[PDB]
Amino acid sequence: YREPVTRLTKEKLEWVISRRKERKAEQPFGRAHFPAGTRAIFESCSLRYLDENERVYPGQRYETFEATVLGVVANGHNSYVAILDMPCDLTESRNKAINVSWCRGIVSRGEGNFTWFKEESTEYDRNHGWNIREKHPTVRWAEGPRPTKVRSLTWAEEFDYNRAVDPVYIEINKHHSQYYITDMRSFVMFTLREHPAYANSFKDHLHKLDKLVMALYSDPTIKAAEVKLSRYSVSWLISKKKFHKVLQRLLPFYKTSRRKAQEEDDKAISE
Amino acid sequence: FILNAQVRSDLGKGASRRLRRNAGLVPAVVYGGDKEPQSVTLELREIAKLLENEAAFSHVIALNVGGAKETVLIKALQRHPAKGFVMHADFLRVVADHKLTAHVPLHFINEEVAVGVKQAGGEISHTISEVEVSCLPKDLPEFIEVDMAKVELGQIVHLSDLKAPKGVELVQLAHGNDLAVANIHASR
Amino acid sequence: TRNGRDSESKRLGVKLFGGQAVKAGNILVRQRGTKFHAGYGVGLGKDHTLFAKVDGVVKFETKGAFGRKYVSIVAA
Amino acid sequence: SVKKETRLRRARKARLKMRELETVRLCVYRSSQHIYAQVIAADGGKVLASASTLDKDLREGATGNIDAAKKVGQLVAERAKAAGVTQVAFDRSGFKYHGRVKALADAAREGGLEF
Amino acid sequence: ATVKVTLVKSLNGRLANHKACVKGLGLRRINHTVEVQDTPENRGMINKAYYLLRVEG
Amino acid sequence: MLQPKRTKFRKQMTGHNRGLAHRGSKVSFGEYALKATSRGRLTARQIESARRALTRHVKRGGKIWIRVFPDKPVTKKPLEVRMGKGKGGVEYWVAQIQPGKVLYEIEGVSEELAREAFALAAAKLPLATSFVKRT
RNA sequence: ACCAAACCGAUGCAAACUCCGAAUACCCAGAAGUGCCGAGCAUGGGAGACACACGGCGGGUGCUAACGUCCGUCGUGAAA
RNA sequence: UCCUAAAGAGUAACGGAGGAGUACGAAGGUGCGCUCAGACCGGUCGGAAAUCGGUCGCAGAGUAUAAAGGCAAAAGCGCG
RNA sequence: UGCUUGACGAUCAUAGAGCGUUGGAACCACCUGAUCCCUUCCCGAACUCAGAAGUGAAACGACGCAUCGCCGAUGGUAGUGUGGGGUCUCCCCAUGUGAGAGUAGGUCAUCGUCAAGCUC
Ligand SMILES: [Mg+2]
Ligand SMILES: [Mg+2]
Ligand SMILES: [Mg+2]
Ligand SMILES: [Mg+2]
Ligand SMILES: [Mg+2]
Ligand SMILES: [Mg+2]
Ligand SMILES: [Mg+2]
Ligand SMILES: [Mg+2]
Ligand SMILES: [Mg+2]
Ligand SMILES: [Mg+2]
Repeated sequence: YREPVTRLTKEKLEWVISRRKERKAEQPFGRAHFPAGTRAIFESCSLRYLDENERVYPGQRYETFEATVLGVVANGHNSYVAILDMPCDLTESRNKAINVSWCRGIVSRGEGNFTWFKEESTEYDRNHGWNIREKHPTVRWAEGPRPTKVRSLTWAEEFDYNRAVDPVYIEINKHHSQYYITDMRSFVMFTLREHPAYANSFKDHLHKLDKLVMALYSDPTIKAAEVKLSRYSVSWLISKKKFHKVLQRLLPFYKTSRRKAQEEDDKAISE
Repeated sequence: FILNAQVRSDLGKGASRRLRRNAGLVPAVVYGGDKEPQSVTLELREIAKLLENEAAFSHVIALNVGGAKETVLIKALQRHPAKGFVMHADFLRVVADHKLTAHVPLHFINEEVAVGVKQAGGEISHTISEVEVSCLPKDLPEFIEVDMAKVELGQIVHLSDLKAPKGVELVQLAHGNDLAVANIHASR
Repeated sequence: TRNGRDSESKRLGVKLFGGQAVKAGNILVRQRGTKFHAGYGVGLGKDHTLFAKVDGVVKFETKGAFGRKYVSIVAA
Repeated sequence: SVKKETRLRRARKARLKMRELETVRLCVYRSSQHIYAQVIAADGGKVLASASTLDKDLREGATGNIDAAKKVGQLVAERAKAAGVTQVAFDRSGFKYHGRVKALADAAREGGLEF
Repeated sequence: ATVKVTLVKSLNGRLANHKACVKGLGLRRINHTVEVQDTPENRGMINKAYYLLRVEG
Repeated sequence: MLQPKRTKFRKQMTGHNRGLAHRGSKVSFGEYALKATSRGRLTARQIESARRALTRHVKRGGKIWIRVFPDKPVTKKPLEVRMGKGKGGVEYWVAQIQPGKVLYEIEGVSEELAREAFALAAAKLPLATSFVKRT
């Protein structure tokens, strides 16, 4: 006997060790083992199948069924569900979605690595595309001369935003080697999912998007790039190369454990 | 040592060049520890007197941007090479407790009567000047006194010879080097 | 003593930049000593000539150690 | 050390050629006491099946023998076939393919799994 | 809204690019006023040919 | 006169002399210096003529630094030779000077003795040179 | 009492030197309008040309001389 | 082969600098194993240096052949 | 919902170099003699084999400590597309773009899958 070195309580340590060993034993497969076309057996829940007194796989409580997987999608930070070709799902869903933890075995593996199933695009996805963002500067024209350069409001907002003959807005283009950004969070979210340089890198990693955006705000380069064009919003006019350099420099330091994020989500929804 | 400034809410090359010929101003920045950098305009005449002052470089200078007052130290001077005149300053804020590296001139106060001068051939060459410094702003070394009245002919003065008084360190001595300061040799 | 005798300009360079669509056996880069290394779906033939093997879009990404340039083609 | 980075230097040739070929890799890690074995997908960073001696059903104090490695190579094939994994490549991980590594490889073939 | 441009310079000594930008805007000769939709790519040619045009609003 | 002991190549292009002198415009060793406020180039004999003028007006001590070193060889075809039969041989070496460049430095002398010595030095050069102090 | 590798510090210069590095120029994809009503491509009939000159911006040679000579890129004349 | 050649190709001069009109039956193919140059200390006739041991190295060596571009999956070295 | 450790990876100096205390619970080499395979341009250290009679430091393993290296702002400057000028081998103006170097300072990195140990 040696005293375990842990900050957790004794009973909590027992529970953690027991759950870890049970997860390793009862659930020996993950998202890795399911390329497209892979035939796998899945142990469904008590619904639609009978409880069995005689069980063959480790910790099998229900009957299994053999089927083929099209891919895998993520229903959580560390939780993944496999998409099958059978359409029932005990509902009107076009394809079933079952947690990969329910898998008990695989008979044949499809070619290639595990395939991320491409769910059908929703109108929300089309409306919230990367290119749907505002493209060029939109400045107000309250005084006489027509604006030709993009400038901050510079306290014109503070003393006069209610009295005006009309709030004429003129669209002014920017230099081709710059980005115009209205929402930093949305721009950095659509980026790292659709940009080519950052497209397929983060399938395995989870990034702290909010912390990354706050750090990007704290970076004095983007601070210099800030331009105030409206009263209650801040837009950025930053060179493409500078933005990409800053993003590449800051990004790898803002990764977090998927398991910890999943546990935080579980404790949040449970409470 | 006192100086008033402005905001300079206009950046770039043409905007920076128009200030020098039209208004005779000089841009600048105020970057520090706990605050963001702030661009600043200044008058060439006002900077000229401070530059003409001897110990103005190694001294805390109050800066009046608007009504805002701040203790500002100068540790940079961009200067036009061809004609010769001050360009944008790039001076630094002074926090009450910070290491605050800067540059300090030398004087070589006592060289009228020296051993190598009066006894042997008399020549004194000041190899280095504007020695760096690293000390808190609570005590400002305006200058460092060097005495060469006892150094004989053929001897040289290292950085370790002269002393940095009252809690002042030398970055060059923190490095693995000890530079010569002055020499006494024979005239050709 | 006398020095003329120039060479005939082998027509090197890089074709099919990183926003293109490539066929099975297109020539990507005419190179001279591996300025760019073999990415995912390129071959690096006899004279270090990068050529595609599958269809996709050229990438031009820097990967791995030594700061080497890799020319990969992405099926997108 | 001197040995560790030398064997890593030796292994990386085949370990990178298999990555280019996009083949499921059967890695191995020999020790002075007991041998491991892993099956890794065609991305270099994802393990599909793995049989080792330190499980709670094979540690008996006799590990570190050619006979012990035969059992590991036998019991890795059943877990590989449980994942439906065939058409794999054998990465010796810089170890000279003469002894216990060869026995593990032969037991992998005897276990139904084929390269 | 729209913006009217007026050609106030000749096209007979200019580059092959600005001479194409003016034609793309749709101007045929000097003192010729046309209405163009003030799109981000229509006013981009006005920037290239700013010295040939009188943007009178 | 001053020239490299050995050179990687024998002849060089004509080139151009654009821009100011941002490096070399600060006095480093001496206390007084003679910087050039006009663009041009020195031919490696003007440097010697100015050096011998500065080193004979003091005649007591001080120290002299030659900041500019000629390293650009220039060609010159001989007379009665038609153009286009190769490239001429190297006759002399040239230093390229652009505004702000410091040419000479002096220390250990009076603030006015050096001023009237650099007056002698400037008369031997084709450039309009000003007098600057250490800072 | 000369000289002197090596190392440290300060300080300058290279078309055939780079720890770096633009602006422009180039390619590919998506769009509104314009194109004198077509701008592109391919197959055929007919050709003419293959001594070029000067101006601006970048270079080689020349003496960063020549309305000098050879190039890259635009304009004019040639042919207004 | 480099520059001139102006950060896609190309681009002239009786413009600046260099080489080729071959070699290998292993100097090719495969499997398995190993580091280079250079500095210092010690070690008998060698001595700044030959062959040997150790450390510091972190490719500043080497490429069959001129220069340019690459070579720790070494494209360099040895054995069947 | 912890700590330790092995394997393969994401990314390649903000991930590196250098400076202590340490790990017995599996590995990590070391070791008995090299008998049985295998090995030495000669060597049981490289390589291999029967483990653990021994060993926890040299060795490595992570785990402390910001001198060096690396990263690097803002601002200005150099340069430059378009148009017009001057004292036109060079520079200026309007507009757009805009380096390199230097300049407060962070860091003993941040993550993915499998496997094992500590409590039971
Ligand atoms: Mg090898
Ligand atoms: Mg015409
Ligand atoms: Mg160059
Ligand atoms: Mg002809
Ligand atoms: Mg002809
Ligand atoms: Mg002519
Ligand atoms: Mg004719
Ligand atoms: Mg070219
Ligand atoms: Mg070009
Ligand atoms: Mg060879």
